[PDB]
Amino acid sequence: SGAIYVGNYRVVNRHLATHNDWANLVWEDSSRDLLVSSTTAQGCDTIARCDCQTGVYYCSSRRKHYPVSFSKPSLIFVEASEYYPARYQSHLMLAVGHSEPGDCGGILRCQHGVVGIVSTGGNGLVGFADVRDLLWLDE
Ligand SMILES: Cn1ncc2ccc(CN3C[C@H](C(N)=O)CCC3=O)cc21
Ligand SMILES: [Zn+2]
Repeated sequence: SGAIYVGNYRVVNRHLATHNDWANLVWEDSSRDLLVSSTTAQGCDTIARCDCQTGVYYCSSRRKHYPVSFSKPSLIFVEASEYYPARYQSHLMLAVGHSEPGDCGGILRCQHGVVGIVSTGGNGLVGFADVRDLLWLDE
């Protein structure tokens, strides 16, 4: 689990969105595993606006943060789960590192701020849903 709080927005994995997230829906994209809902309180997370390929992510299944190199956001084939059939997930970045399904929502951050959240994995590769292109999160 995990979320990003910026301005009057909450960014979560679409497959983990609650009834309250769907009742206050701003934007969602099944192909990216992202959903953004509105909040009453102001969030103070900083979103990165960059092309970094190195950062640190939080892994809840290890209670640890790991430094990784990661690919640029791209269209990657993702195997079926209980939440989606097999499909291409867009704006996804991979890194060599540990993750389990319950790690979704862990934040990946670079020197400039929040880059994305854990969304996919397996075989020693962790995948992050990028949020750096969502320029509207900041206004
Ligand atoms: C984060 N992670 N680490 C290992 C692993 C193994 C399997 C999965 C399967 N999966 C992928 C889904 C998607 N984004 O298409 C989101 C929900 C989900 O359980 C995720 C995994
Ligand atoms: Zn950066």
